[PDB]
Amino acid sequence: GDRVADVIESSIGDSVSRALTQALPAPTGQNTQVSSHRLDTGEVPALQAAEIGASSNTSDESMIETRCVLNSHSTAETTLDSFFSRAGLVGEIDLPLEGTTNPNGYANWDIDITGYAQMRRKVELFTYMRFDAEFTFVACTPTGQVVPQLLQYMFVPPGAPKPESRESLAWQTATNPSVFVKLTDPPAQVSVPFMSPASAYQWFYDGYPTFGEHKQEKDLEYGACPNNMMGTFSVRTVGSSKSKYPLVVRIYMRMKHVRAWIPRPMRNQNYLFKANPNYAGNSIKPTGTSRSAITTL
Amino acid sequence: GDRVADVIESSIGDSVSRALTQALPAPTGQNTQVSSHRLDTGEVPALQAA
Amino acid sequence: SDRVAQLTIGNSTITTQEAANIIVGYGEWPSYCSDDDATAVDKPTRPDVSVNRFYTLDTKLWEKSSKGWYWKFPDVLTETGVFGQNAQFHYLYRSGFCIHVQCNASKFHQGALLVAILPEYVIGTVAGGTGTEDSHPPYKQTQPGADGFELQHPYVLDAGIPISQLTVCHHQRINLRTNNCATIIVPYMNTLPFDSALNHCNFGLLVVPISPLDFDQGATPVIPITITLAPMCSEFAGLRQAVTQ
Amino acid sequence: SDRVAQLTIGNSTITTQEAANIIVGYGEWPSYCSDDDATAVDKPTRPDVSVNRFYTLDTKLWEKSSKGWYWKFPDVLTETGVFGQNAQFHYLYRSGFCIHVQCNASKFHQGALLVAILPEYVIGTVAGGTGTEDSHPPYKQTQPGADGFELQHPYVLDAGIPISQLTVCHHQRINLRTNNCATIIVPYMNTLPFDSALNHCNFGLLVVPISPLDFDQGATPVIPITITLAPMCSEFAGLRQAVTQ
Amino acid sequence: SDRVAQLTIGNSTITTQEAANIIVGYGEWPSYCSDDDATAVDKPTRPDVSVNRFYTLDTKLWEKSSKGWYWKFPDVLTETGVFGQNAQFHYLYRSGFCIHVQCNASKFHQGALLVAILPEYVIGTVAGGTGTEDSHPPYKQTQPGADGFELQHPYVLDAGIPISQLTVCHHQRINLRTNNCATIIVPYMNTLPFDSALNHCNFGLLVVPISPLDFDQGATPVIPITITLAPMCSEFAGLRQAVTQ
Ligand SMILES: CCCCCCCCCCCCC/C=C/[C@H](O)[C@H](N)CO
Repeated sequence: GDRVADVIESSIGDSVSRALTQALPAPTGQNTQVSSHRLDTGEVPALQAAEIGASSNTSDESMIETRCVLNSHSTAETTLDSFFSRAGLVGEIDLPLEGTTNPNGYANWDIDITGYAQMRRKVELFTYMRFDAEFTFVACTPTGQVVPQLLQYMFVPPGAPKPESRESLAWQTATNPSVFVKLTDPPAQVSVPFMSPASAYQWFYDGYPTFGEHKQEKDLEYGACPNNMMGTFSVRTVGSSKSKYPLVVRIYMRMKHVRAWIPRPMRNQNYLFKANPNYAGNSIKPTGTSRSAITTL
Repeated sequence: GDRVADVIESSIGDSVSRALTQALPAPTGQNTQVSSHRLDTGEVPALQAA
Repeated sequence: SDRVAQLTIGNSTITTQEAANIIVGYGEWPSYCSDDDATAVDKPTRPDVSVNRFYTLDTKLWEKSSKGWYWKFPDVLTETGVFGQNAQFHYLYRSGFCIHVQCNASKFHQGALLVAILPEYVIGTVAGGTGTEDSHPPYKQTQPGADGFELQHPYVLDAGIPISQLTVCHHQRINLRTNNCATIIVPYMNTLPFDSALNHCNFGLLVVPISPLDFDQGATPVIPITITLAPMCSEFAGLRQAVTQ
Repeated sequence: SDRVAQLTIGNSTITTQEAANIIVGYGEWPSYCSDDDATAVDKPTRPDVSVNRFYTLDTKLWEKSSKGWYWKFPDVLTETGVFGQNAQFHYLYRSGFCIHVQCNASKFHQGALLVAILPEYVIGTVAGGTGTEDSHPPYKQTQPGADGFELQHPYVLDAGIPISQLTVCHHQRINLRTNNCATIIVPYMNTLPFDSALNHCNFGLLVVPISPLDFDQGATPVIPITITLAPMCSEFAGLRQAVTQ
Repeated sequence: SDRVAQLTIGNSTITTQEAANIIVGYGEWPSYCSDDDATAVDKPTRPDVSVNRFYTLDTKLWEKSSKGWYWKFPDVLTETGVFGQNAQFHYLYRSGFCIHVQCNASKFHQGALLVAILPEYVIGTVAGGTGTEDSHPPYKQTQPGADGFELQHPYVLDAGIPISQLTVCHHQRINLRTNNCATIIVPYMNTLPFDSALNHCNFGLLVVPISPLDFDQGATPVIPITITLAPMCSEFAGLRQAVTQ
């Protein structure tokens, strides 16, 4: 039991989060109210102190004579579902016959949705995002031709054996999930849960995963979060022999049940690499367009 | 009739003159009252802003 | 009533006569880890006054040709006082912070600094300039400590992201004709309830001049910027030998 | 609470951080014409926001050798905006005003301006100097417009009346070590409920330095005076073609 | 609310815009002599407004090489006005005081003065320097009047007692960057209810610069110190011819 007064009157162990703000409903845009003229002293709503770090609480009712406007413009299309529940390209797998890419008939793809700029810049608006997903696989020939071929889409989680071939033993999918499809069918579409050991994925990780000295050898590890390495996507031509059709598998991901935290500045520079916020330092481009002078247009 | 809110909540047509002052009777000069010494802060009636 | 502030935590006290206000980050004050959010079962140590107190790191000089500086948290306190021993002796760490930046100048001085908190401030590099080399930052740039590091390209924050949208995070300004202190209170921000203090840095602290310092020849040309910061609601768990990195 | 003011009328807004107060003229706020005081039977147009708004005329320079300037109302707005079209298209006119004069200087500048409203400011002349000629002022001196006119003999206000007794009308001071704005609110003052805006000017606006401007060599020598004014409770009646004079 | 003060007593009035506060000495306001404390049986005269009013003595200059000045009470008012006639015509005297010291300077001036009230400020001398001579101060050093006297050794206050412990009496500071007036209200302090004003001085008034005055070449180098003081609750008893000493 607690006897001394500094321990009885202590705020240690206050687990309850003390919040200043509260979320209120805003199904529509705020309505404008009627305003008249103001000719007094002391009350000066146009003057702010931006050094506070807050934003201006000035409205148009206090800057001009306004009318009543009953707004019925909905804020429903700015939600995170409506902004992210839109399938976009996150992956592309090529299965050729001759060449170097994948000449054996199988292809493993380390899952990362940071290889296509248009979906990456949408997620990197936040640093933490938690969601369930819906992946869709659009398979076709280079020319776009639909051909009579069977494939197997195996999810290889981390730790499970990756297939070293088409005739491999990992393809028996006794415990790993798999999808068999013909190219003549609609694209395969499966729903995936939130599968992180953490409470949210994170597109930016300011740190190293491992302890120890950090020399130039193990500097690749900077930024790598194992909580986002969700495993491997594998694909093959179901068969003991060589296929006759070249193939491409394109992967489209749609988020659902989205939560996000901590918005960030948006990428203005061209991406260069996967899971690396590097940029071209010689060819730094300004965020927008330029002028000849500041007094013109 | 008036329907929109900017017209209902309007001060247009306010013909009544809004006066700040009021004329009071002064048949005599103002009397002088007794005063004593003042040795405080804050209350400084000699200082003006002309 | 709002330009004066006294910040007392521990055995430490800051005065300011020319303040703006206090920024409480994301409208959350720092707190302790609840039993629902917790997963580790060891009892954490909660040293109230020996680690939750104001620490003063160093002093950067605001010159005309300045570009900016960043500091990474909690790397700034991993070699300092009792905090940087509990953090080395333990494996897990949880804390908020009160950051407080100081820059004094006269009434004949002009300039502005953006003082901002960027979570998970991952550091990119110029990639050889051409963008072909997949270069990486060394350890003395991602965890630079109390000395901080000088921004090479502060327009993109050395991460390809514009400085102009950085007010979407926490921030204050130090406008020398209005204020000389900038006080931000940051809660613990991570996907996990605890994490390592030596491997992972939760956020960065940027100090960038948007408007450049200017004065006429005769005034005090040394305008220092001093970083002063206090942990809040600190918690440590998982005790073993002291390792530094 | 009294040095700060925001004046909002129409689509216009003035801020001031270094004010004195607002002078409400003769303790009467502007009003509309009652049915008892009215004689004309036509319905007047009352355009609320398109004419009752702040208009900015021009900028006079306060030099060392200044003497003063005057502006005549409503002649200043008979070629400007929607007011100066309703006033030309109509025959009758009624309005108050909010005048607002701006002069900014440093804390190392000194000087004072008397900013006063003189009703029926009839302009006399030197009469040849000897007083024998019965000279008269031209039209570009009695109705000088937004450009205003420079006083020749501001001791007598070019009317034979002393400047020293001019505080019996409305006035403020602009003392540069105390204030930089002067706000006067004037009602409609005439023997009639309406009158012509082009033929008759209700009052004048004098800006005279009583104390001369002084500064040491190195300070900003251009100290502008800017006139900014808003009609109030405007009313127009008797519509015909647009005539300018 | 606390930096502004108006002190009205009699036909006299002081304004200050840059004050600290008023010091009421030993938490006792001045009072009149009770019938229990009184021993003399004659009726005392209590002239309310002709002696209880602010008197202005003279003006000392604060130079760089200053050391300090002292004034002895009531010797400062024994040749001045109606007080210094009632005090000469009578034998007994009782009063409090309100002392008020004035020193104006700019915001580019720095310095501090200790303004203190030392009861029974007996004046010692250097004793020949060697301490063998039992020298004594002349009359123009123990009762120097309104002109005051310049301290030779202000460290020991020319009495062998340290200046540093002088805040144990009444005091204010005049810090030129904070205040320009110092107001102390002193009651009658003596072992007796009345006493002679010409033979006995109740207290002294020290004005010593602890921090020296400094300014750069171009500013006003004449920084005057002006003593201004008002009796309070004055009382005189025992009437005979006017003797000056
Ligand atoms: C036939 C079954 C196939 C199912 C495959 C679904 C894979 C599930 C992974 C979805 C989660 C992706 C989250 C990725 C995060 C980022 O790429 C990492 N932070 C890497 O930068």
